[PDB]
Amino acid sequence: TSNFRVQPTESIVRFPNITNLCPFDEVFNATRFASVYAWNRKRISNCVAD
Amino acid sequence: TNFTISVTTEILPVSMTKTSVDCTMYICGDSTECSNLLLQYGSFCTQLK
Repeated sequence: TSNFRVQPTESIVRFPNITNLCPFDEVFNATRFASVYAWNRKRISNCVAD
Repeated sequence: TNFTISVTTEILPVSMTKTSVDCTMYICGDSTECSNLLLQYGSFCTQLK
């Protein structure tokens, strides 16, 4: 007739324990931006983006 | 004036393993939406079964 399956009960999230916030203020609320020929590159790592 | 009795071996296949293929599990498991689109796609699964 058909095929039976076992439904899951709950969901488990196993994200790493990261507490520091990402410095989005210096990339979105900066005083000035660069040009298209001299575009800046900012590396964002090891933080939490809300 | 004489003879030589010899025994020969012949091998002939008869059958093989009976394989049944599941429809939903092989294509996309633990996915209700994929099963919904799959049923919409048509009735290929009944013909294959």
